[PDB]
Amino acid sequence: HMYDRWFSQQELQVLPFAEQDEQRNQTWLELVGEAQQLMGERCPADEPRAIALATRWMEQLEQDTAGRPEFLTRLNEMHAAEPQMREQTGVTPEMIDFITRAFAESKLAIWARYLNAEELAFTRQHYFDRLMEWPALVADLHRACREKRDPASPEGQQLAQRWLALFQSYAGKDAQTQQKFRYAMEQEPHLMKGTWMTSEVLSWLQQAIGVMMRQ
Ligand SMILES: COc1c(NC(=O)c2ccc(NC(=O)c3ccc(NC(=O)[C@H](CC#N)NC(=O)c4ccc(NC(=O)/C(C)=C/c5ccc(O)cc5)cc4)cc3)c(OC)c2O)ccc(C(=O)O)c1O
Repeated sequence: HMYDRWFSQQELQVLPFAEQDEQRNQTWLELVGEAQQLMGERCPADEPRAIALATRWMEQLEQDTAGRPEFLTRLNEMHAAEPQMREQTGVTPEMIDFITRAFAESKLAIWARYLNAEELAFTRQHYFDRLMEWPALVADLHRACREKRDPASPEGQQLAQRWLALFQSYAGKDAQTQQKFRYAMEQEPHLMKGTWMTSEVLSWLQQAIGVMMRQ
C-alpha cells in the first residue's frame, strides 16, 4: 500500500492519513471537489471563497500530518515521485499551486491592515520567492528545539540567519517595515497557520532571533 512505501512502521502509527478513516476521507473528498470547482471556473485566488477553502486545507493538512513538518515534506516527496498519488488522493500539483496562492492571499488580506500599499505590493510579489524553503527550515528548527540547542550557539545562529534570509525575502530589508510584520504576527493568530510551528519551537527561534537582532 501507498503510505508503506514512504513511511516507516513506527511513523505509520502516528500518521493520521494512514488510518483510512472514513470521515477524514470524506472531508478530503469535499476539499478536493471544492478546489476542482474553483479551478475549473478560473476563480481568482484572492476571492473570499478561495481564501476560505485554502484556510480549511491548511488546517486539515496540519492535523492530518500530525503537526510534523517532516510528514508534510514526505507528502511533497510523494507528489513528486509516487505514481499513485493523484489516483489515491485526488490532489494534483496544479491544485496545490492554486491552494498555495489562495493561502498566500489569506495572509495578504491580514497584512493589508498593517502595511501600506507599497509594502503590500512588494510582499505580494516576493512572498513566493523562497516560500517552498520554509518546511525544511521548520523541520530543522523542530530538531534544534528538541535537543535544547543553545539558541546563541553558532549552530543556533545559523538557523536564525536562515530565518532572517527567508523573512527578509518576503518582508524586505527595511527595519520599520519588518517591525510591522513582527507586530502583526503577535496580533494575528492566522499568520502562524500553515507553518507547522509550535509555541515551543517559536520560543526557541525567537530566542535565536533576539540574540541576532540585539547584536
Ligand atoms: C510570519 O512570519 C514569521 C514566522 N514565520 C514562520 O515561522 C513560518 C514558518 C513556516 C512557513 N511556511 C511553511 O512551513 C510552508 C510553506 C509552504 C508549504 N507548501 C508545501 O508544503 C507544498 C505547497 C505549498 N505551499 N505542499 C502542500 O501545500 C501540500 C498540500 C496538500 C497536500 N495534500 C495531500 O498530500 C493530501 C491532502 C493527501 C490526501 C490523503 C488522503 C485523501 O483521501 C485525500 C488526500 C500535500 C502537500 C507548506 C508550509 C511560513 O510561511 C512562509 C512561515 O511564515 C516566524 C516568526 C516570526 C516573528 O516575527 O518572530 C514571523 O514574523
